[PDB]
Formats: sequence, structure tokens, C-alpha cells
Amino acid sequence: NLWVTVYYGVPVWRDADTTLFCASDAKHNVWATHACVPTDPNPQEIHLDNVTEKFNMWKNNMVEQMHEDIISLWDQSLKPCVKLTPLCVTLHCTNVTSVNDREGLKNCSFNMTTELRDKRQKVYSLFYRLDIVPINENSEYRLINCNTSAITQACPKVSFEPIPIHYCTPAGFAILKCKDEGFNGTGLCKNVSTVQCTHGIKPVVSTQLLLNGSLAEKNIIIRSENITNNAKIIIVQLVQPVTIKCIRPNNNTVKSIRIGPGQAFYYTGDIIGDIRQAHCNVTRSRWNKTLQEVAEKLRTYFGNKTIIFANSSGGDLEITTHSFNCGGEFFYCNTSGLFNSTWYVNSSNDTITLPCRIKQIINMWQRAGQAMYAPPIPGVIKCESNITGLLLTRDGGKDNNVNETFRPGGSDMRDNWRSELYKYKVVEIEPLGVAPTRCKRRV
Amino acid sequence: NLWVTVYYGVPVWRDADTTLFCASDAKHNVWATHACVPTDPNPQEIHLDNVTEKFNMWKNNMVEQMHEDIISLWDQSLKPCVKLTPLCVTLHCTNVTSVNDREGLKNCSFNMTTELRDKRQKVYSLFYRLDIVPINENSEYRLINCNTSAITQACPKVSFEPIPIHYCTPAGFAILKCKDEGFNGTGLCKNVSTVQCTHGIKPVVSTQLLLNGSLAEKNIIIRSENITNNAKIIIVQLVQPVTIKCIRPNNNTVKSIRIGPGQAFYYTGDIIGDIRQAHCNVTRSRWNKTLQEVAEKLRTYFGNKTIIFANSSGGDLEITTHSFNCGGEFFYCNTSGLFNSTWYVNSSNDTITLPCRIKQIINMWQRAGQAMYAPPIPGVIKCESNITGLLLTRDGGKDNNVNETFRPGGSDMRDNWRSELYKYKVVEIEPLGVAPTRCKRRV
Amino acid sequence: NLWVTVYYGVPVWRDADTTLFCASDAKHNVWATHACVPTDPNPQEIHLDNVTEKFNMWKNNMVEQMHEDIISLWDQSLKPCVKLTPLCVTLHCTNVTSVNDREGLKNCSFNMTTELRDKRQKVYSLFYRLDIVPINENSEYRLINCNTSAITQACPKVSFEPIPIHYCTPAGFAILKCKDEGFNGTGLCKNVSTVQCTHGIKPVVSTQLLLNGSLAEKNIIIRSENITNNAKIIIVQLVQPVTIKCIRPNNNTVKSIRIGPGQAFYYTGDIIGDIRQAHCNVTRSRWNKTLQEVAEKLRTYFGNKTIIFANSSGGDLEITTHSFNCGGEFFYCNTSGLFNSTWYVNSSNDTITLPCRIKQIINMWQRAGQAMYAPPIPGVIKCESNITGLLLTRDGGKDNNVNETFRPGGSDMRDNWRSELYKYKVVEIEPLGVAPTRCKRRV
Amino acid sequence: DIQMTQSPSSLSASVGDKVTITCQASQSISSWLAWYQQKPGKAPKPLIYKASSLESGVPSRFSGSGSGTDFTLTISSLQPEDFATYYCQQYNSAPFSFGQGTKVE
Amino acid sequence: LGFLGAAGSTMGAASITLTVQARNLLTHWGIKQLQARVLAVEHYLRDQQLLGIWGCSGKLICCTNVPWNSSWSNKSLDEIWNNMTWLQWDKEINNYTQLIYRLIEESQNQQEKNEKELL
Amino acid sequence: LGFLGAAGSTMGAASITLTVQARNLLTHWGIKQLQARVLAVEHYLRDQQLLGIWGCSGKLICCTNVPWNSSWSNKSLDEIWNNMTWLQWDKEINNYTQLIYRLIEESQNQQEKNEKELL
Amino acid sequence: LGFLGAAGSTMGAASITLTVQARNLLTHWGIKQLQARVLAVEHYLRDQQLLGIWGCSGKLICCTNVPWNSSWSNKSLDEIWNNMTWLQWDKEINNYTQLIYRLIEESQNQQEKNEKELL
Amino acid sequence: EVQLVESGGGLAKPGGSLRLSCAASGFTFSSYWMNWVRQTPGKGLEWISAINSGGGSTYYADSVKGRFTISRDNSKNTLSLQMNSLRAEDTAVYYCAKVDEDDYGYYYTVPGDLKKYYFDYWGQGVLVTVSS
Ligand SMILES: *[C@@H]1O[C@H](CO)[C@@H](O[C@@H]2O[C@H](CO)[C@@H](O[C@@H]3O[C@H](CO[C@H]4O[C@H](CO)[C@@H](O)[C@H](O)[C@@H]4O)[C@@H](O)[C@H](O)[C@@H]3O)[C@H](O)[C@H]2NC(C)=O)[C@H](O)[C@H]1NC(C)=O
Ligand SMILES: *[C@@H]1O[C@H](CO)[C@@H](O[C@@H]2O[C@H](CO)[C@@H](O[C@@H]3O[C@H](CO)[C@@H](O)[C@H](O)[C@@H]3O)[C@H](O)[C@H]2NC(C)=O)[C@H](O)[C@H]1NC(C)=O
Ligand SMILES: *[C@@H]1O[C@H](CO)[C@@H](O[C@@H]2O[C@H](CO)[C@@H](O)[C@H](O)[C@H]2NC(C)=O)[C@H](O)[C@H]1NC(C)=O
Repeated sequence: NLWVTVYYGVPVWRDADTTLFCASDAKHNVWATHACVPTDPNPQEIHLDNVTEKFNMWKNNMVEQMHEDIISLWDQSLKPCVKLTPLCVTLHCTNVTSVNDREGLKNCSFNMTTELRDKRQKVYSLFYRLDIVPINENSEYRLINCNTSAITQACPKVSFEPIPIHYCTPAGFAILKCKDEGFNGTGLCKNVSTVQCTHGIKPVVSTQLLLNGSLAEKNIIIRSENITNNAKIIIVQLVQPVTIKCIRPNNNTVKSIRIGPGQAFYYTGDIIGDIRQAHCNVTRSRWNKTLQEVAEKLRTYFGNKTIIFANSSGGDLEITTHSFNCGGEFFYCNTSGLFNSTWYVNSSNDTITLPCRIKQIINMWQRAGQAMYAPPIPGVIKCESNITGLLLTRDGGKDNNVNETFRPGGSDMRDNWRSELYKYKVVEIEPLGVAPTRCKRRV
Repeated sequence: NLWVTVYYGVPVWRDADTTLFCASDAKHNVWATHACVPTDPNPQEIHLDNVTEKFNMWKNNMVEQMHEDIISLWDQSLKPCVKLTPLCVTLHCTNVTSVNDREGLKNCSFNMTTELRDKRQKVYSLFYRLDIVPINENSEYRLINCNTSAITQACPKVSFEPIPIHYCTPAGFAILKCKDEGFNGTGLCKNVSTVQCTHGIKPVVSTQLLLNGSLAEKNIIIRSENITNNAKIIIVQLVQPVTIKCIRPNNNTVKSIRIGPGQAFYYTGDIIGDIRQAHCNVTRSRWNKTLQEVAEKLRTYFGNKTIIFANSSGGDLEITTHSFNCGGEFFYCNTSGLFNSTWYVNSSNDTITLPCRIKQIINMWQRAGQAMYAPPIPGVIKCESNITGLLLTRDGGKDNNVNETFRPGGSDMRDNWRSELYKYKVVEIEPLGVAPTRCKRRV
Repeated sequence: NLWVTVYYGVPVWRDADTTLFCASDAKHNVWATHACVPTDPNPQEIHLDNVTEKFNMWKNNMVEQMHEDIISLWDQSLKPCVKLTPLCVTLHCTNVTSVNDREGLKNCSFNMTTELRDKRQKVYSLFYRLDIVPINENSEYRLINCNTSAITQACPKVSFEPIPIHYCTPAGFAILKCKDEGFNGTGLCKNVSTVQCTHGIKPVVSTQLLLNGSLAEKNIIIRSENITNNAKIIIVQLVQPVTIKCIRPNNNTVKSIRIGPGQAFYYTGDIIGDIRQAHCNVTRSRWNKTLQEVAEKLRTYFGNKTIIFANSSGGDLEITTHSFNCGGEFFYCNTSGLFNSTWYVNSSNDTITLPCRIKQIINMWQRAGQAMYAPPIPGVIKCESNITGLLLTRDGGKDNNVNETFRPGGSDMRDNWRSELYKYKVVEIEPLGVAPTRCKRRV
Repeated sequence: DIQMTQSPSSLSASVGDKVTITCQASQSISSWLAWYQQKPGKAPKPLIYKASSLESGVPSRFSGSGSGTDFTLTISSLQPEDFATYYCQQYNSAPFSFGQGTKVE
Repeated sequence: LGFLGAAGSTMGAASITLTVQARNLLTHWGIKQLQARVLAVEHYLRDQQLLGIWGCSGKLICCTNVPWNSSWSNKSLDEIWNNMTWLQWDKEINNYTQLIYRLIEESQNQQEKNEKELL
Repeated sequence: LGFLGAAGSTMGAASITLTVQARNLLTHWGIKQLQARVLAVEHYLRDQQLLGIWGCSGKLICCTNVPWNSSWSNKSLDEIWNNMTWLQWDKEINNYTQLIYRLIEESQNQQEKNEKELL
Repeated sequence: LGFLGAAGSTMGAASITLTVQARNLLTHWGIKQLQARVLAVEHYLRDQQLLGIWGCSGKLICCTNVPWNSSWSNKSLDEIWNNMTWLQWDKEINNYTQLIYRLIEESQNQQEKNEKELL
Repeated sequence: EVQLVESGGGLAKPGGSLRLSCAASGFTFSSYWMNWVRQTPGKGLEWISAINSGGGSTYYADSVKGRFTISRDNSKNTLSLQMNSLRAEDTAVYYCAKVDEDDYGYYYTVPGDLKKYYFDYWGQGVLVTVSS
């Protein structure tokens, strides 16, 4: 006969949702590295065999917790320092000296309250045009975000460098890491390894182009929940990085004034040399070859179709322009110099110049109730990064035709981190199991 | 001889106090129902047989926890809302232009700070006379509670809907439900049942009258910790609810002014048509019969004297008048129209009019540390409720063998919540037990 | 052969670090001790025998945790109080009219706000010269610390009484208490006793000396992590207390002005009587004998040499003078009248008076900014305390001389509590233990 | 602007005789009015603090009353001195105008 | 039949439904929920430690070598298991339950030591 | 071998390393870590308490008196213990498993009562 | 004797009071107290799981099928149980404590598997 | 008592200018308002100017608006009045006066407004007259 028996510590899991916690190396960073628990010096990654796991990065909940944690950390990093509410004053601006772009910077003057509440001081500062809008459409001017939220100056001590962090799970749970060669967004992973914590993920905030992201192994892969649907973001991961460097030619000089008891305020005092706009360079041959490979990979999915690209759809800068974080300055600028070409089945010191603008007041998290005032960086600022991914978006072409139009755009920030957490899935351990055995309990 | 033995999972309990957690059905509510855990479809209420234990509704830590939780949620809801501290400005109030009750409303004009810090505007508004006090009787008026606390405007998106909430106990604790009929109050119960979570408790707030409460089983239940003592509040539960309805005929208009850099301020605009004070309607027949029945029930415990009833003694408007929460306005209606009838040992379109006055600057929890500025609700608001209980207090110290006096009016909102928690008691379950048995342990 | 066996509940321990908690006796105090768990009238104290434990107060984590706990308590205590940021205005100060420290006090007048933001008011108040600094460098002045951080007035309802607090350890850990006679800071303890919670540790706040502290049992105790190093603080404990009495002859009259909505600001209205300097008294015979005993005991560590005391090292007023908390008022007494004598190997009241100064604006933790405005205490205030410890600091040059100079300094806030937590240490008990024996389990 | 009117312009008196001086206001001034006395060749001095209040340093014999627009300075004239010109000035007003001036001897 | 359903039933019948009873033992609202959960865990561990320290771990019904003292109770055994209820029985044991627990602890320790010394 | 290293191995072979799986079961980041730790303790106790009342506390392998039925699974023990995996085993009996626990609890309680009556 | 009152006692004498220590294992101040409470619970389970996976659940004294290695300690049994305290032994076994635990769990699992196959 | 004197008066030509000075002592001159009045023969006293404690927000009567200027020196404890374009009917005995209540308390825009004052101390006025 057969009898019911139980087994403890059985090796079986089940998909579930749990709260994850950070893991960073050992106060001066916006991601709160010191406040987070120290990183495990040796994460034991146990390899598995004879097992296949069904992965789906378009439905995992860990990415949502990552987004919430990033937002909470950003808010926690902005509130403990200087606020900038008395800045909403009628600014009187005029044209700059125009030392060889004319509308790219304005010379403004306004009243401000010094440390003495009964004393008023007058200051002169330079603000970008994108940071100021007319107050009555005629002279006088007002900041861009003054009728929607309170301006809060960023903490000068902290840094916005995307330091990598590790995501761990509490006891009783595990994170399955897919290691299949060329694994797409969804499918059965035949090479799965169990790890307690995820690898070092850098919380980048770039849009329409992934910077310092993960790299492919052998070929360019495409991730999409529904490739047929044109309303889903088409994430593309490159195999070879494309070097990109940006530089602003303004030798900006910082000046500081104090308002109220403390609350040190920083602004742009003067510009040494000829004023100029920011720009970014990318290799011509490298980007052209990478774009050709991406077009070929897209053609493989569609089938004998000539892939063409456009210069996005059009709208607000934050949505239709590339965003940067490196150097403490948020570069919001054009991308038409890259997604402007055509392809077909048949097919040095040369770079592409992409003009760029500078913006200080930003609402990066698309929140109308919060804002941040980025202080100017003294002197000349340089930056360089590696392009590893792109955020394409197929247009709503109804007719089949011969060519398909693809436009860069993410429409949200959630898909940015989905390209890095594609190889992770949190599960819960079930050490209790039941199996029949010939043994029987005795008195 | 006998030896001691131990048992596990024993059915015994002890009276103790523990932290409770709320659970609701499937933010927009002031009670923050989104933070409570989802309640089960139905609790496994186990009816107990041959179980009798002492009950005391007047001595239970559950009501204290409920009161503290309600205050905590209220303060939590007002913390991220817009602050209205610059509104303390001198007002120049004049008589209203509309004809026909003109003394209860004033047309005031005052300066206000616009979005820009270096700019001011002029605004015209209508403010009630209750929340307006004179400055020097010159005329210059000032809002009430301006020299005692900083007023805070309530968030227009949130609502004060009295959605029911269920109070639950953690693992190891159970709630004894005294579903016995005729349960007057403290004493010994019977037909007790055990449930994990209590039923839907209405968090509605009212004074000297219970609305949307629990009805009695068959006979009117009167509760008092000491009915003979004149310093104790007496609660009465009716069997047949008395329908009550109040309206606000003033067709108020709502306008918005940018009070600060992003935040908005809502005030009352010009009223379309003639103005009329708010009032409530109660059926004379139902109220008369209910009053006769409660008079007989009250006369049963006391001597065969003459019950008289009377209006409120006086004092503050809050302790004298009755409150409401019809949508977004907090009414304060008179009470001389109900408790104005005597009864001996034996005993108009059937409607009693009840004058009411609207007030914006209010103190919901008799706390002078802060204040509420209820925004005006556009249009005409109507409400309907069921009268389920009445709070009565007896005055005097003489014998008065001819008649007895009783007056309505409670002391705090804590007593208000005792009407719903009269059949619940929290106990601690201990599964350990010792009993002697002829058992010899083996070697 | 021998076999291994596991033992549970074995009596061993290891050094570790945990989070303690308050256990004061049965909230409005500045330390909020009423919110913490109640004390135990019969503490769990078990004596030990034949046990030796290595103690080191200079390396324990209890003082570092207590410092952070006190800082957090102070910050959370001053958080709900009124902010004094609009008071940073220009003050037109004159003399005190010389009613007869006729120069220390200053009569200042300035502009101020009120309940209505439209109206303003002009009020006069008396302030100390130490809290006033010139702005024009020569009539008009400005407050000190106001140019660095905001000012926060302490709530007059709270009390700064140093009530004792008991530090307990959670379950699974124990506190080792040393009872050896004449036990210094380091060294192994022979008379060790285990206790669940610490004794009546009073979190007194003082510098350059110790007040209301513990005392030795048989002889003077000298503690230092490195007596040969002059940079280390030399904490000495007295065997008998030295009484000290202080008085503030200025009969203050507290007034009040309502600034902003609801909140108010307290200041000094007028001084009843003649202006007099606050001072302290101490017996010359008792202090002289105490100094002789301390010099005799300290002579052992430096051979048969002479001991000379100096009057601090000079510099800031907060690090070269005393600091009391008598009744909420802070006194800065001149210690030069005590540490002024010399001693050799060979060898009526007449009380010694110590002139003291008072500061309303203070930063006890010496942190950059975040100063607290102490409200004035109405009427005359007296104070009495016992001197139990001295914070000496070794000073020397070539060191090959026959005399040594000791200056009372230290300036470390952690040294205050380190003089009381020298008898405790936290350990982690490990109930799991293994040991060999001769036995085998059944199969 | 506002202007005061005082009457009688002049009247003879003696030691112990009972006389009276009053002034009227064209506009409402409630009770913001003070009286002054001025001897020939000497600067004027305050006499009445407020409508129903007496100025410090002035003997208790002097008194006054009035409210709204009519004010009367009660002078029993028992004292032999102070037989000078009395003025009725209305404060709480833009021009702080004075009275015409009444002399008694 | 139900959780805690045999509380007021007979003494003997209440000793069979112990298995179901042993199973059910395990911003502002979030912190209160966490506090209640931690308190529930502590409450379960408090009794589990005492049950496992007496040598009767994982046993619903267990007996030790400690003899029953007549000073604690003088009623007959038949009425205990046939005409008695746990509710009115726990009341009198509250005065000497700690002493009984201590005796069981000492008996368990000495018994286990003797058992180990046997080999 | 390692933690959870025999998940894909044969059920019979995976039963040889169950101790490695059972032993490894145990300002925003501060509260997050606190909640994660209490959740982990809760998850461990959820299975430890459930296994304790079955009479198999502290035993990795335990045999019960409840007889197996072909309705739940007609698979033979040969393929189950020779090439079948635990993951697929749990994937095949996802439902109607909770009743097995009830049968085990009732049988264990009845066995304990019978043992008490026998002694 | 009290809690932890036999630390300096003889090895053999300290084994008698093993129940006095095991029984005692269980705004800013509120969160600190909660953290300390959860830490204490985690500390208790840290050793409870180890004592339970070895088949010695609910037993103060347990025997394992693991022979003693002379490399760990060359001292005689008499010298261990009659000439030193527990504190003067943990400092010598702390080096190979983890290895001993691994051997105990592996031996216990193998013994349980063999016992199940035998029945 | 409070000492208050004034000087600087003398003969002048119509349409010219003249400056007057008032001295104060025995009290906090930087905490009380100052006023200037005239006494013409026959006609009663007429108020012509006022000044706050700070010095700004000067007040003048319609009969001398734009012609006279008032100023004070807090450091020197003196008050002055400037006469410009004086005419024949401007002759009178100009008296220097001081208010009774100080400027301490509630105010709207200047520490001395919102309060109703009255002249308390009157100095020995100087005579100013013009002729052909
Ligand atoms: C409260 O607020 C009041 C209203 O704002 C303040 O009154 C202001 O006081 C300041 C400081 O004195 C004045 O501003 C500066 O004053 C002097 C000029 O004064 C010199 O000249 C005048 C006569 O012309 C004389 O009285 C003085 O002694 C000096 O010789 C210079 O430093 C600057 O140019 C500047 O004007 C304001 O004029 C005055 N405001 C008004 C409306 O009168 C007051 O000081 C504040 N504090 C207190 C305690 O009351
Ligand atoms: C508190 O008392 C203890 C002893 O109960 C003192 O510890 C002793 O510290 C001295 C140095 O201050 C040590 O002497 C040194 O030891 C070694 C070996 O000789 C070497 O480094 C030096 O040559 C020197 O002799 C001494 O060994 C040490 N004793 C013990 C038992 O640890 C401690 O200094 C006293 N503290 C105070 C402030 O008095
Ligand atoms: C993916 O998105 C498409 C829309 O682009 C979904 O709708 C189908 O679209 C195809 C396009 O060839 C049509 O032939 C089908 O009739 C559409 N289905 C329906 C129900 O309208 C499609 O369902 C999505 N999913 C998949 C798996 O393709």
C-alpha cells in the first residue's frame, strides 16, 4: 500500500511578490549609499541544471519597486537642504552683451531678501531662455515653474553620479538569474542560476538612448511585449557601445548670495570668453554601422522591409529630447542628427554634431507638484559615456506598404530600468512538500 | 496518586489590551482606507455554547485606540494639504447685496498675495459671520481662530465620506461578540460568538445625536455606567430610525485664486438668487412617538416621576448645536425643536423646522492647536440620515419627587464611538494549560 | 571512542553591539522619557563568581549610541516648537539706563510682525551682549548665529530636568556590571555581576566639570586611555561630593508678543530691582582638600613631581567656561577661580565666588547652526548641585621638567556619559555549545 | 476738511461763579478730543486727556464730558487762577484742527 | 467544528479540537500592522518556547514526572474530566502555574541528564 | 553542493541534500530592511509551525498514517523517484493539496489521544 | 541561582542549570524598542533552527553520530568536564565550530534517510 | 518736566526762505512724534506739519503743502523746519510740540501711525514775520 509522507527543506519555488532592499558599498550621494546596508563581499551564485524557468520581464513587480525606491531616494535627498520659495519675483531681463545663441541666455535683474528680514538687496544673474517665460507678453519676466510648484535648490554637497547598487531579497526568497545566450524579453530560459542579490545596476536617468547600460553578448536583441502592437516601446540592446561625449564652451563663473538665516543660494555671475551652445559628438561610421545592424535586426522580425527612422513625433523637450545627468548639468537636446536615414535589403575624424541647450529647473519625474533648481557648475564641464541601448517606438502605420517608420521615444521612465532587470525574477521558496512513500507511521 | 500534564491549543482566554489594525473593502478618503489590509469576504464567526463572561462597554481600551486612530488619520490627511497661513489679513466686510438672513452673511474684500512674491491682488468674497470677529468696532474684521492657531485649507480632492472600517486583532487574539438581545450594557453576557474582525463601524462624527448608527434589536436600549449619577452621559439606542434631511438653498459659486507658488485657494463667490439659511426637517409623528417610547424606557429605571427634557444649557456653539457632514459642509443646527416636551406616567405638514448656520473655520476635535477651513461646495447640497441614538445628561442634585430633568449634549467624541463598540471585547488567547492525569512518563 | 554532543542554553557570551532603549519611571519632558517603557522596581541582577572579563570603556559602543540617542531626542523635542526666523531683523540697542553687570545687558528695540500679515508692530526687549553682535561696526546691531542658521525657541511647557533613564538590552543579550574596588577605565574585572538593565543614569549636560554624577567608594579614581599621552582626556572621579550653589539676582519679568498666526515669542520685559551679576559659590576648604587629594593620587602616574593647575587654554567661550542647565537657564561660569594653585610633594567659610554669564542663544552639541533660543525664566532662580568629576587635560612641552600643567578642557560631549557607563558592557550569549563525551544515539 | 466750533466766544466771571465752555464737532469724532489752556505770553498746556479723562498734573477741580459731536468742559471756576483762553482741539482727524478759542476773565 | 468552538463544552470533548485551535495561532495603518504582526509572532513564540523547553515539543498532549500536589486542588479527578470546563478551571491554577512550570523545568533537566548519563 | 543546487535533480537524489535548503531559510532603507526581516521570520514560522503540529517537528523526513489515494495522482513511485523532478511534482498537484494537511492534523491528534489512552 | 549564574561554575555543575538561561531568551523610543524586539526574536530563531535541523528539537542534551577529532582538542574527558568552565572552552572550539555543525547536519540527514529506507 | 526749546526765528522778506530749529532734552527723542503749529493773532491755532520717529513720511497741511519742509536729527536730539516761499499771512508764533504716547505698538506702515495723538509739551515759540 501507499502512505502520505512529508518532506522538509524540499527544493521547489513559486512566483511571488516581496519587498526588496538595497545593497551598496559604504551620505554625499543622492542614492543614499551610506544609509543603505553594505554590499555582500562575495555573492554566492549557485548554478542550476535540468531546470527551465519561464521568464517575463514585462510583468515583473521588482521594476515597480525600483522606480518607487528611486523616487523616494530622490525626494529624501532633496528635502534636507535649502529651499527656494522667495525667488518667484518679477524678473527684469534684457539682451545679453552677445559676445559671439543670442536668445540662448538672458541677463536678468531682480530684488532679493538678504539675511536681514527688513533689508532688501538687488542682484544680477543670467538665466537660460527655457527657464523663463513672459509674465504679461509686454521687459518683465517670470520663471518657468512658478505657478505649479515650489522651487527647491538642489543640495550642493550631494552628487548625482549614478553609483551602482545591488538589489537583494529577504530570507525565504530567491532571485532567479537567466543566463541564456541571446535571451529575448519573454521565453523559457534553459540556463538559470540562483543568486541572493542582483548585480550592480546603475540608476541612469537618460531617455531615448541608454547610457552606461548593459551590453549584449553576441548579437543585437530586441525586447517588446507585443512587436506587432505599435503602442508598445521597442527596446533595443546593442552589442558594441558607441562612444558619446558632450561639452559646453561656456567658462561659467559661480556666485553665491545668502537669503534668510542660512539657505545659501547659487547663480550664474558672469561668462568668461565667447558665449556658445553645448553640443555632443558621435562617430559617423560607428553610429551608421550600428544603425544598419539595428535596421537589419528589425527587418528580420518584420520580413523584407526597408526600415526608416524619423526625428521623433514632436512635443515638449523633456519628452522628445535626449536628457543627461553627468556633470551636474541636465542637458536637454535634439536627436534628429541620428535617427535620420533610410535602409534597404541591399545595404577617421568624422563626427556628428548635435546642438544642445541647458535647463536648470526640471521635473524629470513628470510631477507637477515638485521641482528642483540645479546649481550651475563652475568653469568648463566635460562628460563622456557609452551608448548601449535605444528606445524606439513604431508609428501607427495602418497600410502594410514597403517601409516602416520608427521614432525614438519612451513616453515614461519605467521602461528605462526594464532593459537592465530583464534577467531577474523574484520567487518564494516552499521547503514543504508532500510525496507518497511505502513507509508507515508506527506507535 | 496523580501526575501533572500539559495541553496545547487549550480554549481559554484573558482580558487584555492590544494594538488593532483596520481592514476595509475594495487616495480619496480622509480615513486613508487604502492603507488598510483588504478584508476577507466573510469572517468565520464561531458561535460559542455555554459561554458566559463579564462585559463592560464603559471600560475598554478599544474605544481609546479608535479615537486616537481617527485623530491620527485626520492629522495625517491635513499634513500634505495646502497651508493657508497668509489669509490672516484685515477684512472690510459690508452687507450682502442679495435680498432676504442677510445678517448671517457678509461681503468682505481684502488684499491677497499672488503667485509672485513681489505682487499683490485684490479679491472679493463672502464669509459667514460665525467665523468672523471684529477688530476695533470702527468696519475692519478679522477671521476667528487667527490669533490662536494657523488655519489649514482642506484638500478639495479628498472627501469626508463615513466609509465603514473593520477593526481586527493580530494572531493570538480574538474578539468576543455579545450578540445577546436586550444587552443594556455592563454585566454578564450570553449567546456569545467569536469573530476575528468587527463589522463595519461608521466613523461618522456628530454631537448630541447619533446618525447612521446601529439600530436596536427589539426594545429600546438605554446605557449609562451610573444611571443614578448626574455626572455620567446616558446613551439611548432606538429601534425605529427617524429620518432626517438638511439642505443648503444658497447656490454658492466657487472660484480659485493662486495663493502661493503653485498652491491654490478656494473661496465662495457671489450667490445666485436670494439667500436663505440652512435648515433640517424631521417628522413630528415619528419623533413624537419615539420620544414617548424613550420617555417610558427612561421612566422605567427611574421612579414614576415626570420626564421633562429641555434644550441645551448653553456655552460654546459646538457643545450646544448639533453637527453634520453633508458632503463638504459642517452644519450647526439648533436643538430646541426636539427636546421641548415633557411626559407623565401616561400619555403644519407633520414637519418640525430646525434652523442651522454654516461655519468654515472649525475645530473638528476640540483642539486649539490648528483649525480647518472647509472649502465651499458648489451648487445646492442635500443629505439624508437616520437618527439612531441620542446623548442625554441629567442635571440638578435635589430629590425633585414631582419631576426629573434631562438635557442633551455630549462631552467628547469618544463617547460617540461607544455606541458601535458596545458588543465587542478583545481577549488574549493562551493555548497552554495544566491538568492532572494518571500518566507516567517513560524512561 | 569519544563522540560530540550539543548543549543548549549553555552559559557563555561574546562581545557584540545592539540597540538599547529607555526604561525610565512613570509626556512633556525634554527627553520624552514617559513615552518609553516603564521601569522595573526589582531589577534582574545576578551575582557571579570566579569570572574575569576584559573591560574597556574607551572602546565600548554604549557611549556612542547614547550620544546619538540624546541628539535625536533633543532634535525631536525642539521640532514642534515655534520657529523664530522672522526675528532676524535690525536691533537698535542702547544701554540699560544704569539702574544699579550694568554693561552686559542691552535695551534693544526693533520692528516685528503680528497676527495679521498686513500689520506690523514695534516692541522693546532686553538681551545679553554675548548674544548681540554689531553689524555697522560703528548704534544698530544684529543677533549672533542668525547669519548662519535659523533660530528656534524652546517650548516653555517642556522641562530640562535631567531625570534618570535606564538603558536596557533586548532579549538574548546581557549587560556585564563590574563591581571591583578602585577599578579604572581599563583592565580585567574580578568582581563581575550580570544585570538586565543599567542603574539610574542621569543624562546631565555639562562641560569642564561633572554635576550630579556617580562617585567612588573608597579612593580617588583616575581614568585615561593613555596617561602618557597629553592629548587624551583625564577623567577623575571624586570619592566625596563638593557642593556648589548658584543664584541669578536679576528678577526677570517675562512678557509675550504674538508673532504670526497663533504662535508667540517670549522675551524679557523689565528687571525688578538693581542689576546684579550672576555667580556661583563653593567652599574653599572642601575644594582645596579635594585638589590636594587629586594631586596626591595623580602624582603616582608622573613620579615625585609637582602639580600645577592653569585657567583653561583660551579660545571660544563655550569651550573655556562652564555650562549649566539650572531651571532652563544656561550659565557660563569663569573656572579661573578654581584651577589656580600649585602643589608640592611636601604639601571659617571663605567661599570662592565664580562670575558667570548667561546666553539665551545656544548650541549645546556644538553643531554648525541649529541654535536654540532659551526663553527667559521669570523671577529669581536658585540652583544647587554636587561636583563629582573633573575633566582635566594634560599639557606639557619638553616633559623633562619637575612640574606639570593641567587645564580643565576636553570639550567632548561624549566624555560626560563615559564617566558613568564605565561599569557596563554589552555581550551576546550563545546558548549553543558542543563538547565531547562517551555516548551514541540510537538508530 | 473737518472744523470745530466753540461758544460762547467770551464771558465775564469771578471767583466762585459757575461758568461753562463747550464746543461742537461737524463730523463724528466719537471721543477723540482734548482741551488746552493758554495764558497770554505763555505756551499752551494740556488740560483734558480725553472726553471723560483728566490730564496728569492738572488739579482735580477741572473736569469735562461729552460724546459723539457735542462736548462740554465743566469748569466750576472755584480757583482764582487759570482765567485764560481755553481751546477745544479735535484729534483723530487729518488736519487735527483746533477751536476758535474762548477767553474768560 | 470551529475555532474556539468547544470553549464552554465539557472538559473531555474540548481536548479533541485542539488541533484546529493550534493552527489559528499564527502610513499609520502600515506601522500599526507591522506592530501587530510582530506582537503576534512574539505571542506565539512565548508559548512555543515553554512547550519545547519541557521536552514535549511537537506534542499536543504530554505528561511529565512531576507529581500533582493536593494543595493546588482537592477536587476529584472524575468531575475534572466529566463535569468541568477549562474557563472556570484556569482561574484557580493562576496562583501556582509558575511553580508548576519551574518544577517541570527542573524535572526535565534532571531526567535528560540521567538519560544521557545512562549511556 | 550549494543552496537550492538540486532543484532540477531527481526527487530521490534531491532528498539527500535537504538540510542545505532547510538551513538557509534565515532612512527609507532602514524601515524597508525591517519589514523584509519581519516578513522573512513570518515566512519561516509559517512552515515551521505548520510542520510542528503534524508530530514531525525537527524531522526532515516523516511518515504519516494518512493513506495515499490514486485520485490525487495515479503515477507510479518508480518514475516518481527515478526521473521525476520536485518542480514538476509541485506543478502537478498545485491544487487539492490543502486537504492533505487537514487529514494529517486530524490523524495526528487522534493518534496522540489514543497514545494517551494507551498509557 | 538566577539567570546566567553558573558561568564560572564547573563544567559538570554548569550542565544542571541549563534551564535558567534558555527560559530567559525572551516616538524614537518606540521604533528603537520595536527594532530591539525583532532583533531578539531573530536571535532566538537563529539558534532554534540550528537545534531543530539536527534532530535535537526540544532537547537540552542531545547526542549525534559524529566521532570526536583529536585535532579539535587533545585534552582528556576528565580534564574537560572536571577542570575548566564553559567560557574557557568556546574560545578553543570557535575555530572549527562551523565544520562541526556541517558534520552534524550531514550525519543527521544521512541517518534519517537510512532510517526511512530501512522502514 | 520735559525741556523743549526752539529758536532761529527772525525778520524775513516775502517769497524768500527761513530755517527754524527746535531742541529737545530730558526724554528719548528717537521715540516720539514731533509736530509744528502756529498761532495767528485772533484766529485760533492751526496745525501745519508732523514727522515720524524715523524722519520720512512727512505730513503737511494744505495751507503749507509743498512750501514747508520738516526734518529732524535723532543723533542731535533736535527738530528743524524749513520755510520756503513764505508770504504775508504766514506770520504767527510757531510752536514746537511733542506728542504724549510713544510710537511703540501696532502700526500699518510707519511705527507711529494707527495711533491717535495729542500735543503734550509745548516749547516757548518764536515769532516769525515778514514785511515790505
Ligand atoms: C522700524 O521701521 C521703521 C520704518 O521703516 C524704521 O525707520 C527707518 O529708519 C531708518 C534708519 O534710521 C531710515 O533709513 C535710513 O536713515 C538714514 C537717514 O537718517 C539721517 O537723516 C535723518 C533725517 O533726514 C536723521 O533723522 C538721521 O539721524 C540721519 O541723519 C540713512 O542711513 C539712510 O539714508 C536711510 O534713509 C528710514 O528713513 C526710516 N524710515 C522712515 C519711514 O522714517 C525704523 O528704524 C525701524 N526700527 C525701529 C527700531 O523703529
Ligand atoms: C588600569 O589598571 C590596569 C591594570 O589593572 C592598567 O593596565 C596596565 O597598563 C600598563 C600601561 O599603562 C601595562 O604596562 C605595559 O605592559 C606591557 C608589558 O610589560 C608593555 O607594553 C609595557 O612595558 C608596560 O609595562 C600593563 O601591562 C597593564 N596591565 C594589565 C593587567 O593589562 C591600566 O593602565 C590602568 N589604567 C589607568 C588609567 O591607570
Ligand atoms: C498585439 O497587438 C495587436 C495590435 O497591433 C493585437 O491585435 C491584433 O492585431 C493583429 C494585427 O495583424 C490582427 O490581425 C488581430 O486581429 C488583432 N487581434 C484583435 C483581437 O483585435 C494583438 O492581439 C496583440 N497580441 C498578439 C499576440 O499579437
